[PDB]
Amino acid sequence: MDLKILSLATDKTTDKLQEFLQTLKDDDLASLLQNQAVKGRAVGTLLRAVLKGSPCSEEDGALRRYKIYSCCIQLVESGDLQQDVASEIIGLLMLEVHHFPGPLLVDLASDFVGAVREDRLVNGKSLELLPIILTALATKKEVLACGKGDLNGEEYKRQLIDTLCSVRWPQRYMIQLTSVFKDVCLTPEEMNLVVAKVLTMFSKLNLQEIPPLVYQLLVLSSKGSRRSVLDGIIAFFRELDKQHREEQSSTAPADELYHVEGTVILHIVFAIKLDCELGRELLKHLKAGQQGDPSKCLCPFSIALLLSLTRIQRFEEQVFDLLKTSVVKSFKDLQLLQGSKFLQTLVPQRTCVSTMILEVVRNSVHSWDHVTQGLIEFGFILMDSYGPKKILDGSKMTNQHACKLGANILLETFKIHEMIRQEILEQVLNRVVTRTSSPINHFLDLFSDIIMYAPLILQNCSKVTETFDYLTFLPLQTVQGLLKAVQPLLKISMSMRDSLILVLRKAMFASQLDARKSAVAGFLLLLKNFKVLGSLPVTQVRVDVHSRYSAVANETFCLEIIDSLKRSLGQQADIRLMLYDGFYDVLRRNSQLASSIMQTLFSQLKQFYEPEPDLLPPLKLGACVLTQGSQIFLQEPLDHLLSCIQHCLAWYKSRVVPEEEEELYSELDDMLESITVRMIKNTNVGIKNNICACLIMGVCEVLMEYNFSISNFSKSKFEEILSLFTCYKKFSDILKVSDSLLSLKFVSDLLTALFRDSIQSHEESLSVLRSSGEFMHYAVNVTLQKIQQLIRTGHVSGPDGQNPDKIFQNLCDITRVLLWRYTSSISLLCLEGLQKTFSVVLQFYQPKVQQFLQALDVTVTQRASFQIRQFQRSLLNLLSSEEDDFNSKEALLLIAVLSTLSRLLEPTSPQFVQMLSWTSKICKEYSQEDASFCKSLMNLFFSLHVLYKSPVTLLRDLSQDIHGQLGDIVVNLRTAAPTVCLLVLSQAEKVLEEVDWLIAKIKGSAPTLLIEKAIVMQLGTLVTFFHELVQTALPSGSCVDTLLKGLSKIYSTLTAFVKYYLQVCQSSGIPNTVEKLVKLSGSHLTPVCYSFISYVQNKSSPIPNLVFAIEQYEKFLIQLSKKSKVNLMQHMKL
Repeated sequence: MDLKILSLATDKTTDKLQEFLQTLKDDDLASLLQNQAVKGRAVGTLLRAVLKGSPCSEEDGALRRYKIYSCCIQLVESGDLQQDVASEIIGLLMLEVHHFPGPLLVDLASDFVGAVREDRLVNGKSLELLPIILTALATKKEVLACGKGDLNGEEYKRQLIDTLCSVRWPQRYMIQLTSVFKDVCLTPEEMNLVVAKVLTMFSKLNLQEIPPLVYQLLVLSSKGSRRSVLDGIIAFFRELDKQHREEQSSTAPADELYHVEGTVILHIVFAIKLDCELGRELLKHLKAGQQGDPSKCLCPFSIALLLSLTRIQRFEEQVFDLLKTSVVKSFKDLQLLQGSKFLQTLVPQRTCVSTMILEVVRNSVHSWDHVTQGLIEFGFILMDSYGPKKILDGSKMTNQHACKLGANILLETFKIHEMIRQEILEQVLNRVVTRTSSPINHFLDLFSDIIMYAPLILQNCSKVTETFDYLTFLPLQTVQGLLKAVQPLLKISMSMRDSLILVLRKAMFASQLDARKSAVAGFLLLLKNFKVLGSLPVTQVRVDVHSRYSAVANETFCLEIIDSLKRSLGQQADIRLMLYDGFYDVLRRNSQLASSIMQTLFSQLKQFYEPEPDLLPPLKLGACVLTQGSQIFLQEPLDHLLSCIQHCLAWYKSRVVPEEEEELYSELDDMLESITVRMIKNTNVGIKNNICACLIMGVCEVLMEYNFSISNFSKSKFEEILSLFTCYKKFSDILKVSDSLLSLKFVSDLLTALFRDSIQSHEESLSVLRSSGEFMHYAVNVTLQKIQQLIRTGHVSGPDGQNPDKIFQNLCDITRVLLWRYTSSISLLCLEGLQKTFSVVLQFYQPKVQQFLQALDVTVTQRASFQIRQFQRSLLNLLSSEEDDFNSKEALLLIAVLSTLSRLLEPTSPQFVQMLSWTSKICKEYSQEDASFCKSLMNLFFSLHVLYKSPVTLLRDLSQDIHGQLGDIVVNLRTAAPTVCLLVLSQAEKVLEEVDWLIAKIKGSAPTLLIEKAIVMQLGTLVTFFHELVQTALPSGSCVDTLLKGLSKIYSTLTAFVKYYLQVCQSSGIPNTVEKLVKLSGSHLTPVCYSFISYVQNKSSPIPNLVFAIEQYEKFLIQLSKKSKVNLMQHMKL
């Protein structure tokens, strides 16, 4: 057998070879099976002769090969044969398949697809043939003899694959199956066929098997259809995530799901490394553009992918823009959706990219390192780009929200990942110490939060300590923020504390003022946190007890600082003031310092106080002014020195009651009274005088505060208090804002004492005051004036001035007292002050809103509608009994209180309706001739309304009024003409921006109709609105121009709606909705517009922007009508 085939190969073709074949016909099965079992290399050349013994020139040759090929295949898979034998066989089979005719290849490949149905091959090595078979097929474009011939080599190869995809691939070989398509050239349809079929399997595999498959899928994309490969993987995991996240609302999977996702992400980033198109495609795909997409575009998974893709340099800048710009879009849209009811009806709420990226951080816990570097780096880009800027140098909602998300990413990453903890910190600090005048405050806040989170990590932190060396070189605002935030570390690390002391010790010696001003802030801060235990008889820390570990702090620690600080009292006035403020804060926290601080304050007054009883200028105000070389400065703001000594004394008496102190506090009490009685009695010369004036004004304002808190009882002291105001007012007339020296706690107490407090024995208390009556609204002027100053900055003059809890308290105290007076001219001020209160509480203290409303007596919305009722009732009262000309001022700010409060009302709410409908009532049933009042009532009306239904009812109706009461060439002539004109125009313009966004939204999709018909009804009611105005005469000054701008906008909106249908009807019918209202423009608008422009030129003796708009509007109607269906444009001219 064997040997006799060896001659045929060395003899010649045909006769020798082919004849022996026809002789056998029986078993090439039993022969080949056992011939490899004997020797595999004797079988190795067994084919080469037999294959050249059966060419395609003869059928018995060709139709014979088909049997051999099927036997080789059968053995390779079933047999246990060694891989050298196995791979030698398919080596030959692959290299001899070249010349097989079209009919046979189809049969061979269909035998594979046949195997695919159900087989245990254990070998895909059989499948390695498939690629060579399918390609050899496509080579021949000629019909082949099979069945109905009718088909080229390309089509049988397409239908073969087509079937391979419809048959089920077994779980075992499917990897090898997909690596088979690796070598086979494909059509885009064949690609998307193989791809989308491989995807259908993902949901059927145990999770740990996907990463290798995804790898095997991605190698196909390289030749293939990138977008669909990616979109598939992404879409699969996005959905998978969705389910897991709903399991979270009701660790278990998290290990697997996210570890796999990481590996999968790690796999596709790896591909993007080898093939850039893959990357450029991932970006092209994910890129937002029109905003309907970026909501469905980005998901936590794809974002994590993008962030891990960051590691490949070239893609970094791009990944960040995509994310950066999507964070803004995501927000700015949701910011819009909350603004209009109609948008809510058409568009459902969407998880915003913000909370998505945060979920990436959250999910990053499980083995995603590759994702962190890009994470922290992105968080910074937000804080960098969106941080506050020009506020330091003489809708930012997005700017803020972006910047905060930058911080949140950064904070939360820090919490979750130990390994980057240091780099985050170093990165924050290095900006703080290194960055310009450019405001760093947002960075200090994060620094504060990181520390506050776990002070234990950074207790050592030389990187914090090393920061202190720049303490003098940094702006005071920074140094305070740095120190304040760094506190929890100081209480822990001794070496950091001692190092700060040593730094501050010599900071005090800096010639530069600002340097010393910092050094002081530092020591003052130290004193707040540090005790001694000394030689003695919020729980600060004892610096003294460890003497082996502290080379700096001793028992002298507290006094050592006070002495160091004493020297600043002889320095610039600006510093002394800062030291006065500090002394009080410090005294309150440290009891032992009472003597040392008081001593210092005492001996300071001694310089400015004339001891000789009754030399009528009881304080020497000449020494408060220094003059060097043509310039007169005030040093030592005496009025604060007094306030400080006042608040300390008040404290010492108040608090410490558990000797040389009692002699101090008596002698100062003596001095204050002495000053009390004796006190009631441009160009350099005058520049000094003006200072002294408001010095006294303060001094009196301080003595007022003191003599009150001295005793709240006697008529005799209130007689002085009035006389002290009589001195203050005296100079105040002779000539003032934040200058109130009254501590806010006092401004609270006395306003609560004056109005609410009667039940106390003395009516003479009130009367000595009420009867002056200028003092009455002066005391209401300080409060109203400090609340205002409280919205300019966050601070307030005196003690507990920056304490946000003490401020909130004082706000609650003051508010309900102003409410008592307004339920019952001073009563006007109370409202004005009452107004500023609410506005502050809401835009600063917002989370405390619930607390706030309680002090005044769904539950939050309850308190709101309760207060609203009381106000809306006294507005109605002002109107119902209104006498001729009454108040444009009280009616104005009474509405302001309502508008402020109405923002607390839930947009759904039963209570919200009470406010909206009530407002709608005042609009119909009233009018008045002061423009101030209507614009407010309208804004409030609109404000509430647009959260109910689209305004296009009010709009169309409001125009019918102005249109009727003006022109054609309840609000009256003086009302609606200049004012209520501009409002409906502005309001409608916004309603157009809405439509514009809707219109652009639908275009971007490449439930839809439900919106389109709402867009029509929206635009339809709006055309009716403008027609009223375009008819009517309006004052030529402004409203003319505003109506023009508003008009050209509709034409741009309609044009946008038009070229949208130019797009949508390329894939087409333009239903009655569209049509009917298209010519409703060319009837009610177009002609009426042309007539309005002539009104302007005939009266008068921007403009071109209206015509171009109408022209372009028609230019695309001409293109629309022609290229789609209807002659409507020809019906617009009729």
